[PDB]
Amino acid sequence: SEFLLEKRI
Amino acid sequence: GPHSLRYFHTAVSRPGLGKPRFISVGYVDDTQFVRFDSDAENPRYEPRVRWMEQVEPEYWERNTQIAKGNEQIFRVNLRTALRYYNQSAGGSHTFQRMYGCEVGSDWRLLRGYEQYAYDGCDYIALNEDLKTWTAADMAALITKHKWEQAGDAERDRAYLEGTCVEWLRRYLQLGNATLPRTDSPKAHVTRHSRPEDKVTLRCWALGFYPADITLTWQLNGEELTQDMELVETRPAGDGTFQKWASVVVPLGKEQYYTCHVYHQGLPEPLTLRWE
Amino acid sequence: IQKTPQIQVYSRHPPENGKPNILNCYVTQFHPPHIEIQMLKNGKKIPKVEMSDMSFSKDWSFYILAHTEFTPTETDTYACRVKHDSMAEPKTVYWDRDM
Repeated sequence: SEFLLEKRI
Repeated sequence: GPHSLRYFHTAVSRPGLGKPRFISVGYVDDTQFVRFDSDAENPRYEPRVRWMEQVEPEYWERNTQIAKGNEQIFRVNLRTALRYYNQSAGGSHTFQRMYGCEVGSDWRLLRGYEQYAYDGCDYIALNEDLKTWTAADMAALITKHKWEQAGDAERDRAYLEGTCVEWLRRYLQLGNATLPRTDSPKAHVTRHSRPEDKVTLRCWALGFYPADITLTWQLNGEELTQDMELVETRPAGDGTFQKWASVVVPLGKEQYYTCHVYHQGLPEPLTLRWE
Repeated sequence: IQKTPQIQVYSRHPPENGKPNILNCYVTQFHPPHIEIQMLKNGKKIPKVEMSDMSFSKDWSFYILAHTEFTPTETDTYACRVKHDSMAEPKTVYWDRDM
């Protein structure tokens, strides 16, 4: 399973 | 033996034509196992192999809502990239992002990944220690800092070192009776009567895995110094691969040229020749 | 920053003339993702061409593998046309059983 990105560039 | 779990995100902006198109796709080794593509009715995470059909239905609901999240998050990385590179809407820019675990001859992370590309060029890259960053230019430098001060690699590190490796072990089990095992190349040499007093000896290799192979032609035992056509290793589709190498030689002199296959699945390096 | 498609048409199993098989079309090293891939037969399209989902490699270069069931007879020529914004001239690779 994937995960939910918690960083944005 | 060594394996991996790798997911590839791709977002493309398309102004005038509505919102950006997001596409996630999973891969156990080189075999693809899942997908998500916003170009859809009511998009959702779907399998891409008969083996993924056996997982708990809670699995899909999770990855559907997670990917919808990331999709919405990649719309933000795109409009933010516009502000940084001082670009402008109207145009099409795309984001790529490969993240995932790599395991060796044991169930323990060998290398982890988390890297972004913008318009066909590296942008940012979690380094091998999983707590430092690499930026390609000065725009990505502004991201590196945001991530460094916050400590945002703590979340990737935690997924990659953990959850990621557990799930590769899960998927290599589920799909153990299908996923390509290391397989040895089957090799032969055809010849093709090429215009003007010289035949084309082509050398083949078929039904192997992994894709990493070496084909070479030698004249009289030593390195070649004419030329040879060499097409890149290519997917058969059944999970194995295909490459050929072809040198052009004069009629009658075909016995002095030997093809040379080199593959991990061959215990001894192969040497072929016409007939 | 645009990059150009690299087409490669080939059979999956050794093409014995008369026996069912699978034709492949392998467009690589291109950018951006937006591409059309239609496989052909004497000029007219094949109605069920299955395509691989938009993925890429280590160096970021995109990848698609379109495929379809075909039976290679005496002649009836097969092919792969490819539309892209990397080139306003659609490249047309034809199939060759020797390659």
